[PDB]
Amino acid sequence: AGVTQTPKFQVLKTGQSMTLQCAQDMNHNYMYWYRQDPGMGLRLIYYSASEGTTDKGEVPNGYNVSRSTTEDFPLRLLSAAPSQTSVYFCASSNREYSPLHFGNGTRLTVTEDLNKVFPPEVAVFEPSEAEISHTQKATLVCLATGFYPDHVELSWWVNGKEVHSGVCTDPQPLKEQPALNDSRYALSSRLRVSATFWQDPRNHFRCQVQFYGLSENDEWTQDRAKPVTQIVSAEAWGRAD
Amino acid sequence: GQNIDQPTEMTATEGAIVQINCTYQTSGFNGLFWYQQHAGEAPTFLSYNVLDGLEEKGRFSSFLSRSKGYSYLLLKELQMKDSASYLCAFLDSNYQLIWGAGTKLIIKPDIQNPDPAVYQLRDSKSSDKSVCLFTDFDSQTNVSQSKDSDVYITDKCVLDMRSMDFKSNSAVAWSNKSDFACANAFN
Amino acid sequence: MRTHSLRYFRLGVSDPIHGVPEFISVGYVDSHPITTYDSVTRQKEPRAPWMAENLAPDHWERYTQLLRGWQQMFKVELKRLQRHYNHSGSHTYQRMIGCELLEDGSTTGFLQYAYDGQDFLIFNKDTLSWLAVDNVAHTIKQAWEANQHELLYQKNWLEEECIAWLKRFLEYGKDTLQRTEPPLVRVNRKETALFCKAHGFYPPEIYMTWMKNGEEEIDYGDILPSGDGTYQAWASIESNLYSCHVEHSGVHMVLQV
Amino acid sequence: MIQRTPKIQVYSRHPAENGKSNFLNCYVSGFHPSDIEVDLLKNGERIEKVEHSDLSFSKDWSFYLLYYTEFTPTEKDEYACRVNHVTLSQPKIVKWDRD
Ligand SMILES: *Cc1cccc(C(=O)O)c1
Repeated sequence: AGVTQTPKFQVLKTGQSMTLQCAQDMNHNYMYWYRQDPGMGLRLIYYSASEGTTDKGEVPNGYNVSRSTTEDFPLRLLSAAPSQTSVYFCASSNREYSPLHFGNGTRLTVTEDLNKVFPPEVAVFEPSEAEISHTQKATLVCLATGFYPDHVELSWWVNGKEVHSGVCTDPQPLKEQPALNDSRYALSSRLRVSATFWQDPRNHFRCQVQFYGLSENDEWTQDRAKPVTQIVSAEAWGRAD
Repeated sequence: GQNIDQPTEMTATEGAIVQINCTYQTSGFNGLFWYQQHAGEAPTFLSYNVLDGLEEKGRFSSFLSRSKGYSYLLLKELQMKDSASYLCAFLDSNYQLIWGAGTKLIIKPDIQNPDPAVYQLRDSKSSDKSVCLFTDFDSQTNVSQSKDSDVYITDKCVLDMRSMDFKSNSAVAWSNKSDFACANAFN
Repeated sequence: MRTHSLRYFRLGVSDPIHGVPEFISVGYVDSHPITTYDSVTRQKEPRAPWMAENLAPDHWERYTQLLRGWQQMFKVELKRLQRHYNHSGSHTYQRMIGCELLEDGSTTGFLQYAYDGQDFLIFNKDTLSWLAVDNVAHTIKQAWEANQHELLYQKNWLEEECIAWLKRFLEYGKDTLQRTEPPLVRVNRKETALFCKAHGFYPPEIYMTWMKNGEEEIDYGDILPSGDGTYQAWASIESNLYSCHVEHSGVHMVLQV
Repeated sequence: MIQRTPKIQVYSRHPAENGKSNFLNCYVSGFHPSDIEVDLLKNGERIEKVEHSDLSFSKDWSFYLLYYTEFTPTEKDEYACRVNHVTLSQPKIVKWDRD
């Protein structure tokens, strides 16, 4: 059950067209589209009180919706503009006064050209011997650099299984050139384990970055490889010394 | 229904109590909502209050004063997973949903045994490339931002080594400059 | 001033004949229609010019969207109620909601539903509970009583919002709603019957009786709308000396014969 | 299903005066279900120039409304109200009387 919103990430060239999907199996009459921008909070784009009707929120300009069915409420960008760079949340509610259920959001970036899109380069930095000797713990660091847009998922994999314990990732990718509005991004993460676990040469450490970029139907005529959605990883074996 | 205020940010200690206030002004009211939003996640419903009074549900409590145009969300026995933005919203006479800007709640881990230290880690293919780690510091400690734009510095990050009941603060820095030393890189 | 009331009525009809709306909503302050929405127009429109003059296009745009939502809900409620009963063919669902502001300052509020024109659910906003005529109603009441947030919402709406709307609409329509048009009253003989007849009166509450020698078996003509905002009514009989008595907005009148 | 047959009352807005422009009222009340057809008749003829209030509902869930037309009563002329409803095998007619 719940609200299913797709896709989770999306890059667009200025002037390109885009439709975000949103479905709910809860027979909710009300469905909503919000954008969330730093400092502003939640801004309603469009809502629908029931199938057969739709109505403007506060910022409908540049957007379109349909409510053909109770289940579906697509949001259309007719002509992507830089100003539509945002996080979109679909939502449903049973009544006008009943609580909202949200979709998991769409991170959307609109760029002047898709030649500004680059996948991450990823590196693992092995724990400091001084950390190990002083604390009996070993902090690995992962760095993802030179990526655009800031559409990434960073996971750690230990003997081929994802770990959550011992992991801290920056909430926000950081701009490499804060001045530039097309600035590529960097993201750090740490995995801390015991010194004996790092020292065991049977253990395998992989930092994994899922990048969201171009699709196979995107035109691409540049020298460098098409910056498609892809995983870039870096890894280290445990070392007794 | 016109205005709604809640503080930008609040910081409290793991184990303790925190009260996020929300003031609203409106001629017309069909209830006040609190939602929780985790970083990179969707908001989810916590509470609805429409009459004067207090509602509790596990560790969370929501209070409303109609005459003062005032709600609070109260979080008890704070866990690290309570780090999230808390969104206060209210319905006007026409059921317009009016959203506050949100309050970011930071849960400070109770670091009994500080051991503040800056370490240097080598890249795992090239030697050249090097990050600095500032780890194991007090939860009161503040990581100031770069003053060199060729030097990057992350925010403070809490990791939890669960199977060991151990939490630690961490900040990372890096640069391409050869004149870069991990020493004097966080002051 | 005197007691006033805001009421909203909803009517839905399953598989309705051609022309006939699936759904109608109308609002009243006292006897005066103020607002209308249906399934054929799909628009909330004023029914009094002092509503249309004091409420901007965005009020009507917004309640249009709300009354589309409510139309959809009502259709679904009604199909559910029919299957619970194993009813086929055209059937009726009605709702009445509203509030009263009395002479004293005290308020009332009420919400009930009817199925095929019979009492089905009546809300008690003080005990925050629902009375059910039968067991199909009980089932629905239980689901509704399980949702405390909604019960509290309704109580608030009846006691606070509804009254707030009533006060705003009375102000807008005060020249109509708080006027008094005393009755023109006359006596006509017939068959040997006397007829005390009153017309041109507002508000509609009037008392009419007959008395021999100032001592009190009478036909009453109902209080009917005259079509211009006023009302009319009569009382009749078949001793010696008789007199017709009329009381209206705190004024007594007497016609001797 | 309990059905309630409409009560049908016919009268003038003002006291009737031959050759004075009055209004002719037919009030249909206390009926269920909602589906109702109402004509006003001049000498058995359907009057085209006939306004009606929109439908209305009672506390007891029965419906009511008012059909009217501008008219000018005469000695010879005869006015009535023709209602069809599901409780009626044949349309019911109630004639106006002046008095
Ligand atoms: C326009 C309006 C407002 C409130 C309730 C209703 C209804 O019950 O239909 C209608």
